[PDB]
Amino acid sequence: FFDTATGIDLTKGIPLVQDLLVPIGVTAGAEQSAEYVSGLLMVLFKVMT
Amino acid sequence: RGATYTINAAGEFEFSGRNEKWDQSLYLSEHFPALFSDVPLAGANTII
Amino acid sequence: TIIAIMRLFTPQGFLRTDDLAIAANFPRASRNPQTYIPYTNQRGTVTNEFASRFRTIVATLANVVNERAVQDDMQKATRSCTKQWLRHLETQFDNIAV
Amino acid sequence: DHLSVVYATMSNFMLNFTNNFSGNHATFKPDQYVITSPEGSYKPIIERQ
Amino acid sequence: NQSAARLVSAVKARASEADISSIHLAIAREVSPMFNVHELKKIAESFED
Amino acid sequence: TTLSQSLSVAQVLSKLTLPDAFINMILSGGDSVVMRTYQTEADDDLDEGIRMTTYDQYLSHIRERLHITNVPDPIYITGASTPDQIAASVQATHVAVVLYQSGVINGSASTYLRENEVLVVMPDYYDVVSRFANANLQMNNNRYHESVLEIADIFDQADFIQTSDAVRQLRALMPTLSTSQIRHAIERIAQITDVDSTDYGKLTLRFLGTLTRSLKMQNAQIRRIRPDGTVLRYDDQIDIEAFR
Repeated sequence: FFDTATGIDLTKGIPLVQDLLVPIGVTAGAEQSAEYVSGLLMVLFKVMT
Repeated sequence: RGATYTINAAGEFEFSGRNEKWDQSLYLSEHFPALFSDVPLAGANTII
Repeated sequence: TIIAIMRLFTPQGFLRTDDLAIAANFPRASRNPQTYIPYTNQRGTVTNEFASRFRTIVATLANVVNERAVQDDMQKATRSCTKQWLRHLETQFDNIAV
Repeated sequence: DHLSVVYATMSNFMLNFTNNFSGNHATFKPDQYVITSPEGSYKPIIERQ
Repeated sequence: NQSAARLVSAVKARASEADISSIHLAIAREVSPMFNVHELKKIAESFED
Repeated sequence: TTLSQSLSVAQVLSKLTLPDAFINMILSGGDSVVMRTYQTEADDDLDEGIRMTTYDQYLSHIRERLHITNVPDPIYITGASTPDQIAASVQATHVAVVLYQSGVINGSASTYLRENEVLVVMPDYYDVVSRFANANLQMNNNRYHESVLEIADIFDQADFIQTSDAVRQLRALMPTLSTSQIRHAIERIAQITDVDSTDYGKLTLRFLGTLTRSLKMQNAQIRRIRPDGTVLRYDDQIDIEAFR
C-alpha cells in the first residue's frame, strides 16, 4: 500500500522520504534523521487522501 | 458639494467638497461617484 | 462697453522676483528685480484656470459679434458658423493650456 | 422575452458565485473578501492590478 | 443630407469601433464574477457641438 | 456543454491547493513568541513564575489572531485590578493574556498570575520588577529564563490551530524550518501526487497557470475588509457560515 509510487521507503523499518523536509546549513550527509519526520507526514498524508 | 462622497457609518452621505478626477483605483475604496448619488441639491436640479 | 472689452486684454500672470539671480549676485538694473511670467503653473486641476479665462473672453466676444450681426440682419447660417468657430477656439485652447 | 431568460439561467450557474448588483447605483459596492494571514500580507480578491 | 453631416460624422465615428463579437462577450459580463477591476476604454471627447 | 465545463473547474481547483493545505495544517501552531518568566519565590524552576512578553511581540503574533477568533479585547490591568477581573478576561478572551497600562500590580493579583500562567504583556523591559508589588522580595531584575512560547500552547480551536497530541510530537521532531523549506515541502508533495484531470481540466491549468508560491498560508482565513484597508472581524449576519 505504501509502495514506491508515493516515495515511502519502508526498507529500513521506518518510513523514509528523501527530499520533503531537509535541514539547511548542515553537513551534506546530516539530512537522514529528518527523513523519518517527512516519512511520518507522507504516511499521514496517504491515510488522509 | 463635491465630486466624491463617502458613506458615514450612521448612514449619512459625507460629500468631500473637492473637484477631483475619478480613477478606478478608487473603485475599491470608500469614495463613490457623486453624479449617481440621486440626492437632489438646490440649484443643480437639471444635472440630477 | 468699450471699457468692458478692454478688460479682456488684461494679463493672467504673476510677478516673480529673481530669487536665483540675486543669490547668484548677477547684474540687475533695478532695486527689486521682478519679471512678469504670463501664467501660473496649474498642477492637479480638473478645470484649468487659465483655459477658463478664454471661456469668459469668447462669451463676451460672442455677444459683441452677435449684436453686430443682428444690427445688419445677416443670415442665421452665417452667424451660426461664426459662433461654431468661436467655440472651436474653446476646444483647441483646452488642449494646449495644459 | 429572450435575453431575460438567458440572464435568469446564467445566474444559476456554478461558477458565477458572486452577487453582481443590487438595484441602486448610489450605495452598492462588491464585498471585498481577503485571504488574511497573521504571518504575511493579505491578498485581496477584487483587486485592480 | 447635407445639414446633418456634422451628426453622421460623430455617429459613424463612434459606431465604427466597437468590435463585434465583443457583443457576444459582453453579455457574459452582465453575470460573471469580478476578480480584476474593469475599466473604461478611453473615450476622449470635447462636448463642443 | 456547461455542466461538464463547470464541474471540471470545481474538481481541479479543489485539489490544486491540496498540498498547500496539508503542510500548513501540520505547522498551524509552529509560530512562537519570545516570553520571559520572572520567578517569584525561593527555589523555583525555569518556568515557574510570571510569564511576560513585550507589546511589540504581542502586536505581531497574538493580537492578529485574536481578531480572527472573534473575542473581545483583553483588559488593561492597572494595579488596582482584583484577581476576579483577570478571571473575567480569561473567561472572555479564551487565552490567558492581559495587557499592562500603569500602576503597581498588587500581590493579591500576583498569586493569580502565577497559578494560571497568565501572559502579562508589557510595553517594555524597562525596570520590570518596579511594576509589581514585590512583597516577597525574591523577584530580581536579572532572574528569568527567556524561552519560546508556541502559539499552539496558548490557543486551542478545533479548526484554526491543529494542536493535538500527535502533531505536538511531530513539531518536536522537525528541524529548524523556514519559508524556503516549507515551499520545498509543497513542491515535493505536488511531485508525488500528480492529480487526475479530464480533457477540460488540463486546459484550465495551462491557462492560469504557474504562480502559486507568492501567498503565505500560515493561519489563512477568509475575512472581509473595510474600504479603508483594515481587516474586519467575522460577523454572524453578513458572511456565510463557511467563511468563519
